[PDB]
Amino acid sequence: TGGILHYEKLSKIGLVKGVTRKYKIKSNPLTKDIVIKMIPNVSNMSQCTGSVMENYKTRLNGILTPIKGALEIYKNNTHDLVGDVRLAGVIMAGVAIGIATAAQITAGVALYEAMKNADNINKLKSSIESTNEAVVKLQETAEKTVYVLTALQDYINTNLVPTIDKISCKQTELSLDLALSKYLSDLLFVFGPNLQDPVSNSMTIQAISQAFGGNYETLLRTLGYATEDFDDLLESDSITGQIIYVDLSSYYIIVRVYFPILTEIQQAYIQELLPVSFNNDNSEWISIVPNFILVRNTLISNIEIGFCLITKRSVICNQDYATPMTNNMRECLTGSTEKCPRELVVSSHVPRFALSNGVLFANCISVTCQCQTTGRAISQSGEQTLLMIDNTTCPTAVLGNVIISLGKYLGSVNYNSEGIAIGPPVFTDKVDISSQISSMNQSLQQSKDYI
Amino acid sequence: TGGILHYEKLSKIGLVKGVTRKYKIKSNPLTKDIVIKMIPNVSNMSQCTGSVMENYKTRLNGILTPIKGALEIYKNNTHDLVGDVRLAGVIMAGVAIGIATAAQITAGVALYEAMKNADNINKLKSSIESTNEAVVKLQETAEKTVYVLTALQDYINTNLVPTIDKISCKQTELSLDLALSKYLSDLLFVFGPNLQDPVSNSMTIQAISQAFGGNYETLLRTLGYATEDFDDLLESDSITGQIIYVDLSSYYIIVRVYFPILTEIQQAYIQELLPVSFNNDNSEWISIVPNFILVRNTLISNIEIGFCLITKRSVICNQDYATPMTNNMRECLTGSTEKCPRELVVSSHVPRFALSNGVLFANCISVTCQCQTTGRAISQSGEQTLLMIDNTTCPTAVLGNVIISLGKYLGSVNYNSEGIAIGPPVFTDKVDISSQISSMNQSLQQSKDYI
Amino acid sequence: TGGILHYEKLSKIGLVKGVTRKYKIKSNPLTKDIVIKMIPNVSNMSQCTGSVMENYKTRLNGILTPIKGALEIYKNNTHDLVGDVRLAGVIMAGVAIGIATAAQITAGVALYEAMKNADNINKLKSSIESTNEAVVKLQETAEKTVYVLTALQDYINTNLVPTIDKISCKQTELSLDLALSKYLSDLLFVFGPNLQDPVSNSMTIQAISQAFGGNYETLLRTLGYATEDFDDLLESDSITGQIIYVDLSSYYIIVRVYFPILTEIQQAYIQELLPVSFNNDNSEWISIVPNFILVRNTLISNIEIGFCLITKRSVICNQDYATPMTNNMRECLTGSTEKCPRELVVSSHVPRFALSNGVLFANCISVTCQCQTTGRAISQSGEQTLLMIDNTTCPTAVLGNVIISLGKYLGSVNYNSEGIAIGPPVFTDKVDISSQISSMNQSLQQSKDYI
Amino acid sequence: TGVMTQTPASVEAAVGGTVTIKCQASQNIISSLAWYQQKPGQRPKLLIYYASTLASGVPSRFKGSGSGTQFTLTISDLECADAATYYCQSYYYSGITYGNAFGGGTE
Ligand SMILES: *[C@@H]1O[C@H](CO)[C@@H](O[C@@H]2O[C@H](CO)[C@@H](O)[C@H](O)[C@H]2NC(C)=O)[C@H](O)[C@H]1NC(C)=O
Ligand SMILES: *[C@@H]1O[C@H](CO)[C@@H](O[C@@H]2O[C@H](CO)[C@@H](O)[C@H](O)[C@H]2NC(C)=O)[C@H](O)[C@H]1NC(C)=O
Ligand SMILES: *[C@@H]1O[C@H](CO)[C@@H](O[C@@H]2O[C@H](CO)[C@@H](O)[C@H](O)[C@H]2NC(C)=O)[C@H](O)[C@H]1NC(C)=O
Ligand SMILES: *[C@@H]1O[C@H](CO)[C@@H](O)[C@H](O)[C@H]1NC(C)=O
Ligand SMILES: *[C@@H]1O[C@H](CO)[C@@H](O)[C@H](O)[C@H]1NC(C)=O
Ligand SMILES: *[C@@H]1O[C@H](CO)[C@@H](O)[C@H](O)[C@H]1NC(C)=O
Ligand SMILES: *[C@@H]1O[C@H](CO)[C@@H](O)[C@H](O)[C@H]1NC(C)=O
Ligand SMILES: *[C@@H]1O[C@H](CO)[C@@H](O)[C@H](O)[C@H]1NC(C)=O
Ligand SMILES: *[C@@H]1O[C@H](CO)[C@@H](O)[C@H](O)[C@H]1NC(C)=O
Ligand SMILES: *[C@@H]1O[C@H](CO)[C@@H](O)[C@H](O)[C@H]1NC(C)=O
Ligand SMILES: *[C@@H]1O[C@H](CO)[C@@H](O)[C@H](O)[C@H]1NC(C)=O
Ligand SMILES: *[C@@H]1O[C@H](CO)[C@@H](O)[C@H](O)[C@H]1NC(C)=O
Repeated sequence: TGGILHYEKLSKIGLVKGVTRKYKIKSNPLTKDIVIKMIPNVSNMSQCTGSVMENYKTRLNGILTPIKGALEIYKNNTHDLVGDVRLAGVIMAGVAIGIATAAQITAGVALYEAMKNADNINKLKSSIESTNEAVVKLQETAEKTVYVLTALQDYINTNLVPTIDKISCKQTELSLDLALSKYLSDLLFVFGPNLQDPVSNSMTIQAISQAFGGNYETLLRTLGYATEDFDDLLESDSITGQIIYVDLSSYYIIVRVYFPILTEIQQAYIQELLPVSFNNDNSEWISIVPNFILVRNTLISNIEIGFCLITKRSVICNQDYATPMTNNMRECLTGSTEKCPRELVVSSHVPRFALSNGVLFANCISVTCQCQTTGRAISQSGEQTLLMIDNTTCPTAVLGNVIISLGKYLGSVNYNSEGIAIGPPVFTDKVDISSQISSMNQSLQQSKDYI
Repeated sequence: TGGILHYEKLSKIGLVKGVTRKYKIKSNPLTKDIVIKMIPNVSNMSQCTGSVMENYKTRLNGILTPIKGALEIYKNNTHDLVGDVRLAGVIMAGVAIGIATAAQITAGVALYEAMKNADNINKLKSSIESTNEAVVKLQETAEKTVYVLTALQDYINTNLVPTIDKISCKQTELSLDLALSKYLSDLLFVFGPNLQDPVSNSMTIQAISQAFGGNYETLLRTLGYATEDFDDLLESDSITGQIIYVDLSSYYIIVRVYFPILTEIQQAYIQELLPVSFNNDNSEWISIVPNFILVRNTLISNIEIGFCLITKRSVICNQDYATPMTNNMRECLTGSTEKCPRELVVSSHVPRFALSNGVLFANCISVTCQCQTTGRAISQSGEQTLLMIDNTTCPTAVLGNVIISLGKYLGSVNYNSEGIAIGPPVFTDKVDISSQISSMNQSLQQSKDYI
Repeated sequence: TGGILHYEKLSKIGLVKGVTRKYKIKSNPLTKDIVIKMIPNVSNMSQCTGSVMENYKTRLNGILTPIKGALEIYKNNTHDLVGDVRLAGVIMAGVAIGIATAAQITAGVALYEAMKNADNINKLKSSIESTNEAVVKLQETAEKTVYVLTALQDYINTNLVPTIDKISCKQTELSLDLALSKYLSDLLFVFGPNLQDPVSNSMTIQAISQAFGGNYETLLRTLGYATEDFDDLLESDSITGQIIYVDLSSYYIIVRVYFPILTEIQQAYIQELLPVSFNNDNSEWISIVPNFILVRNTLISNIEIGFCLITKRSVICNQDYATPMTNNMRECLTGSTEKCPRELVVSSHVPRFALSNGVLFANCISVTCQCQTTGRAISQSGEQTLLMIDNTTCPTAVLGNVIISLGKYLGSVNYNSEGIAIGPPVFTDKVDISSQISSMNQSLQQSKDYI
Repeated sequence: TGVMTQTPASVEAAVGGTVTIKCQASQNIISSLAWYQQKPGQRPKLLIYYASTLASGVPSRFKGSGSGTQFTLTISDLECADAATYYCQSYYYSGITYGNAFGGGTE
């Protein structure tokens, strides 16, 4: 990968070089459809249903109607003109849509492309209503085998029908109503008013699976998805689903699962820095610097790691989360250590040493550094910020109660003797940031008034 | 509603006008009480209870005693003097309370007002202990019918008593203990030490319902609440509950559900802006501007949307989340585009076009704009930031792989020819913000020292 | 504790003195090991297992192998040399580890110290596989009694084996597969790729217990932990666990529970301030000041309360969350009220009074203050920011619809007559902060160019 | 591995008496044992599964018992038609432990 971050000076200010990870972003989704029945089949226990199913149908219609209307806004205003060489796609009625983001319009296009297999699936509507199992497979001509997941059907089959003899009909009815109400309470967080834009393929499959009790493993394995990065795609929020049909009469929905593949971003890596407190002016400090730096084509940029999955080998993201970096931060990472700010360390617990390439970088003023080989203590003067400990100084070091053997440092032979220029101190607290801004306005105004 | 945001200039800097939503805030709550029994009735399986129920009682008392003491602090120090014309309410012992916020004192008043129906309900204490069903209705004189929800009672009735014949007594006892322990593990997140101030009606009913397994739908439908905005009130955290009584001997609690109604805030709307990247100086940029602006009585203010429910028609909030706006941001939204900052776009994925009133606003340098009607490409020069595409330029536009028909723009006829003044660039990263602040202090100090 | 915050001036700017809490931090953990079997024993229903168990074993091995490899990286590179007087611990191969933080190396040391009891437990491997109960106790020589929790074993024993007669073998097989898949869906959030560093004792026991369905109460009570601060330790994220062994052949893991004790930080308290809107220049304002201040050895510092548990008596944290404070904020808390910024109040709902030591501090311009004793209204002039109401002015005050009796104020007798200097106004919105920074750079640059 | 020590190899008992067969497993099989009847020149006939449960249509005089390592098979009110070779088999399947073997047999 190479070095463009001037890691020696950075190590002197408490930023120890960490692991270098690859950059992987989702792409090329594989689309599969699946039916989710939101109402269980209670035919085998119909005597104890009472009016519970009617109330549940009313409530579920109240929940489902807005989703159907939102999808219909694009379905009604998307027209497939007779294909020819002049046009290669379908037209969207911009005046009819009125206001829409780019992603919403692309999702409407995806909904159209779904409509074909959605119509094919809906030919089996009578069979979908007749299903009485949690997972069922539908075949008619060995074409696009339709899978159907039914909510609470396993509970009806394994917990209520078997105990129908053992408990009273009113008890069974109350238990059924309780099960449906709990299902609605858990499903509301995902499919209630919180779902504002159903015309979007950005919702994760884990959220989509709340209609099926959150058993997204069954949903994904039923469709037959299999990959080495199954868990990596799942945890990075890269496997998404889109509602493509809602049936208010039969109370079932069809979702389209978008299953992408991870692609290594060429000529790009993500370098991590391990923060370590360093001593300066009889005080402890921490460099306020990006702990994760994105380099692509030898271009330094910040990255919104929080939305990415970090593994030991690479950084997996469902989109490009690169952000710009101010020129002063880039100049400090470039090697101008006086450009990186620092912050006072007042907490009793903060990382005070780290290990990179078998070499230690310890604040031997805060911690007790001892050399197990020589049996004498390792002391650090006040003029030096950090201490580099390696095979030349100490083959076997003792930091607190950990005994670690070391390698050989590959930097300057006089690392502990050279020293560097410390940056400025800062305060990162929120109200403190507001206070600093305000005091700055007052100072600037006093200077302008003097001018 | 009218226009006071100068949307044309804003569109030129990548802020496209979005949907205009109403402002709705909760008010006028409807109060209903309900009993929640935290201990199930195991009389029908008493032989296999062992000592499990005693251990559970001890643990539940340990959990419940702090709540009872916190409520008693206000109950003991709230006195209802004999009503007359001189005083119309009850008196709070300020010296005895010592330190309290305004909301806490108002919640103490609400607790007093609850105490009447709480005493009425507690007359049925012997009946509450005798209940062996998950949901039960108590009637004695057709006055204030008391509803009682019992935790784990459905599990006792449908899963342990029916299988008592099939499995050993030790197996049943272990299963019961496991059920109680799981109930405690899930209930602790809401009713444990995390609940610091039980004298408050600010806790949502969804959190309150964790004592009843989180089945807030059953809790709400049992009391008989029904409204068009049931889901809107639920998802906006506007339906709240307050513990008004704790019984340590019988291990049940009484909660008062506050069910408000949404009220449209008159002469107020909330305008949304759709961010779109615009090109300037061979670079891509995004305006750092409030995406949601609150206007009330033609007064522009920021809003903390994050705590509100956004629907397609309106913005629903459980309080007024308006915040002040600096005068420079208000002047830019007013029409001084040089006052809105911008930020460099380095990510491969960022919105580069949007659709408002059937008219497109596309960065045709980043994306490929083609006119399906004329069959020729739509090109954008470097001097222009965005491109407005409408019926005069292109009846049917092609953005990437989406084909959208357009309307007619109602702004300046020479929109693409006029141009505007770009603001200043900024960097919004956290450590970058600290670095910018510090470099500012250094520059200001150098200038002051020169002075 | 004493007073060093100049609470009178602070009260005049809307910061009312609140509760004073102790400072408690975890320490001295008590280590106990426990086995968690991730695969249930299905021997009593083997006829209906089909190939479900093989698929589940494959998936669980795919999940578990990375954890085993990560632990082996430290296990293979940790050597226990023959103990003597020269060395008192074990050596870590720094070159072999390569890159590691201090916490990761200490966790590797803890893993070594676990390895002894881990080897003792693994002597009972054949017995662990044979367990068919949810919770089981293993004894062989009354030495280190091994406890074993098995996932889904209670479901196999109470819900599938009892109903094996009642439903078909295919129905039972589907129900078993569904149970295993739901267990994997819920377990993946904690033990999937999200768990990057298994060599760490920083993961809470509640997260660890997801392998046992999140029933951490059963896990903790089985090991026999008991303390007054059980709930306080639990909710403050102070009880942690560490995976110390993974068996890919038998599909079980051994975790080491770290159970600490809370220790009161001597000569340290945490003072809270209750924000109240105060009137100035025909406008409402809120002081932008730390609501929680940490004082230790009479040294004022900020604190990251968000990661701590706040109780009425004390503040409980799993580490020292102290942060530095800028000198201007410390000077304002010291008593220089012109150093604390303020922010405009535009929201209809904001705290406008508070109660401290039986004395009221009310914005009687925003709220209606009336004296129940004299029967006349309590008016506040425009020159005064807040109003102090006590026994000298009003024995029984009426704020809105709350009637509260008051004590006597112990500050200056002419509190309402003295007045103080208001600080500067600020804007705390994010995009507003960026705008303010940018306008500052422009002003500073214009001044420098004039120079 | 898994092995089954079945005793005795052969046994004599008069009509109307009771005979006891025993099967020993090298490992715990948790009540997952079956008992079969086989007459010469014929396919085996299932008698008992899960050590205690009697197969449908099997006379009640065949009684199985046991758990873990030790199991017994008792035939009361002996008839002439009961003369055959009797086998036991383990079908243990916890999920992670595999124990399958046939008994040596008892004539
Ligand atoms: C920084 O200080 C200046 C002081 O001049 C503020 O500028 C003006 O502030 C006065 C104060 O009442 C207003 O009346 C004016 O409208 C402001 N603008 C102009 C053009 O004079 C400025 O607002 C302060 N900014 C911050 C972020 O603190
Ligand atoms: C901005 O820079 C000034 C430089 O004068 C800082 O001011 C003082 O900083 C020195 C540095 O050691 C302290 O000793 C003084 O106590 C500070 N105050 C006074 C009144 O002289 C100032 O702290 C810096 N502020 C920020 C936010 O960076
Ligand atoms: C604040 O304004 C100054 C104006 O000089 C910015 O400084 C330089 O900005 C120009 C603008 O194109 C760059 O070409 C230079 O590279 C910058 N640095 C130097 C050393 O001249 C400065 O970047 C601005 N900073 C912020 C945070 O707004
Ligand atoms: C419904 O009941 C019939 C008869 O009892 C049974 O054959 C069938 O398997 C049952 N179906 C389900 C899904 O429980
Ligand atoms: C969409 O079209 C169908 C059929 O014409 C109609 O029933 C439905 O109401 C329409 N929806 C909208 C939102 O216009
Ligand atoms: C120090 O570490 C280097 C790096 O592996 C090694 O080559 C060298 O032999 C070591 N020297 C010692 C242990 O004296
Ligand atoms: C308790 O048992 C009796 C007798 O078996 C039965 O009549 C009653 O319905 C049972 N009650 C519950 C709540 O299970
Ligand atoms: C409240 O009063 C009751 C009855 O006098 C008493 O038992 C209880 O301890 C009191 N609680 C407090 C917090 O004073
Ligand atoms: C362009 O759109 C406007 C707005 O609806 C419409 O009135 C006009 O006829 C359109 N012109 C075309 C399509 O040529
Ligand atoms: C397994 O089945 C046997 C025989 O039916 C029974 O004795 C034993 O208790 C069962 N064990 C479990 C764990 O269900
Ligand atoms: C650790 O050592 C064992 C035994 O030598 C080996 O099987 C395993 O692959 C090693 N793991 C690593 C990560 O080196
Ligand atoms: C006011 O409160 C103080 C504090 O308790 C008390 O000592 C004094 O008697 C009170 N005066 C009244 C109520 O007149």
